[PDB]
Amino acid sequence: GLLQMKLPEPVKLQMCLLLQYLCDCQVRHRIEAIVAFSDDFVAKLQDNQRFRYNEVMQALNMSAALTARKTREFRSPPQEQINMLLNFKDDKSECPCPEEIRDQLLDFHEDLMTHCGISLQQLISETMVRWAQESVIEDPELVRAMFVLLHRQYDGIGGLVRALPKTYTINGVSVEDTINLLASLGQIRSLLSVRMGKEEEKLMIRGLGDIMNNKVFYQHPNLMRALGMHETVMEVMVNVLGGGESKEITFPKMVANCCRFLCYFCRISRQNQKAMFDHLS
Amino acid sequence: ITLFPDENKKHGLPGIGLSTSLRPRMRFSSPCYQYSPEFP
Amino acid sequence: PRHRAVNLFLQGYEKSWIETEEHYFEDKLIEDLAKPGAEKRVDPLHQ
Repeated sequence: GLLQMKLPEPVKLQMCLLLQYLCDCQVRHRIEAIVAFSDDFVAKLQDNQRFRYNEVMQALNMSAALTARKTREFRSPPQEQINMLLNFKDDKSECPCPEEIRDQLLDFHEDLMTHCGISLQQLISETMVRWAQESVIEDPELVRAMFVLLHRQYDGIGGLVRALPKTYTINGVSVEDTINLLASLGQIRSLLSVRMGKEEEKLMIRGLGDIMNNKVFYQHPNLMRALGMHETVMEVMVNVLGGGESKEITFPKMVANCCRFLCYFCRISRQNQKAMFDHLS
Repeated sequence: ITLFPDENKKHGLPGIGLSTSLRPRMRFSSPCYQYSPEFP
Repeated sequence: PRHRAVNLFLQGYEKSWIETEEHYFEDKLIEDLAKPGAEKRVDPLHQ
């Protein structure tokens, strides 16, 4: 009955944060389910597509249709292949050869919609509208939190479209390496908040060295960019050299280390170069 | 891990279920000062 | 590889099956937000 009691503004703000955390955990569980079904479905699709490409290759006669299928399977880049295999969102819109997987994916999408908004959300919305109708609210931060929570209840799709770009799947072999990478990234982010000094620059240099030494940086540039600490390194850069732009530049060793890290990040992958181009100005 | 714990549309209590996502390891140094002091 | 394939499928599933649904709730949401409610004072939408 804590929601139903006559709460003051700070208390209701804290429980708004609590409900927001519950929504975040629910979204995380949804992403976990999506990852599981994605694994299974992509395994089936990959084996079936390789089998059908081999079957097409077995054709004795090569013609315009055969070269069309050759471009269909081999020539197209993997992302284009995925988009092509998923073009069947509409009813019978140039679907690929399999259809059992079409039915399975449609069923999964239906149950995902059912799990999303399309009984916690109704309770949260009812409590929020009740509190809003009770009386005029004076705290702008409370009102902002109230309405962002209400909007996230009414639109669960926004969480998916804002979280799937940041989701990633790592192999079970490199779990410890991923954990070490995340720990180093957390240390860098934590040191970003505090004021700058010599001990701080030594810690950042050590963290960046561990980042270089970690093998995950080489293997998964896509995950590297998805975590996106090139932005954090740029933030450290601007923090260090904001005064130095006017005069009296500090931490030459760290600015050199940041330059080397950014150059290496650009050199590992092509898309990382495009990602870093935006800060050219 | 699946989305609905049961064949029914019952969602289940939020925050209760198997979670596999990578998370920072909890560690508290007993009071080098690497971590925060431990608590019961 | 398997991890690359599943990552590509995650991104494709987003851009195809998650970014295209358009459920209409704006009218109902505005109505319930502008409803004065029981007790005047300022409505939630006016707030």
